[PDB]
Amino acid sequence: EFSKFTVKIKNKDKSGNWTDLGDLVVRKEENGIDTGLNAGGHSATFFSLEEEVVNNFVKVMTEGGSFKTSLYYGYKEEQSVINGIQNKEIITKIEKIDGTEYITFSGDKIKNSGDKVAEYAISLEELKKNLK
Amino acid sequence: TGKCGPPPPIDNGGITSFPLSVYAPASSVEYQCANLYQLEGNKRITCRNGQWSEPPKCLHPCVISREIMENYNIALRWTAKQKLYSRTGESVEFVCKRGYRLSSRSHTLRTTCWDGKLEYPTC
Repeated sequence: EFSKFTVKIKNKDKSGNWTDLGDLVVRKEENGIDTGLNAGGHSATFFSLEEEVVNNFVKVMTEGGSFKTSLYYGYKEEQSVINGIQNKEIITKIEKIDGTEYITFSGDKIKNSGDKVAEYAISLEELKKNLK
Repeated sequence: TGKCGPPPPIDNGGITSFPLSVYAPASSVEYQCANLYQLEGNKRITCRNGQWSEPPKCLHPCVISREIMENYNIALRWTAKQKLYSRTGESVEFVCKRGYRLSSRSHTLRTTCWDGKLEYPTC
């Protein structure tokens, strides 16, 4: 019934380097979108958003810009991961990495460091492929 | 003075090196946890005054098994994987199987593994 697709994703690691993280599943819902992160023994909502912002998202996720999340969780070292946080903006920039061009976005800050947010990238071609 | 003997053992872990029978003050060794265990604490202990600094700890993972997903009437929301091994600090999220609905006892479907204990929702 609903448009589903999944895509691959990376986070910069403990030394600020990029690294295969796992899968980002992206599911269309009656109320907007839920994205889920499959990454080892972690498979749980990564973040989600409301119908209002879908359109924006679809653009942002294929040309950068920003959009507000209904719920943002992120991934295992982020502060936001266990409880979730609301209305977290998310700014995507297009940035080249190795031979390929990627959508990148900062995640939440990290426990228990100071000023060390997380970062993610997703292949612009896998995104453009799916969100046309 | 003030040399240490072998580094202490830790449940579900090991050192990365071969144990000397004696260490010089200020020497380090380093611990690794078993496959799915999460090391908590500094990984590297240091010898001083005849004593080893505090060792780390290996946090247990949680086995999400087909059997238990049955009893609770649930299934993994994001993978088709029928079983899952989750490391402390890792979130899992379920759904009900077609037919059941979320028991009054549960309010959320998204849990996190903490040190071998993971709170399942009931459907």
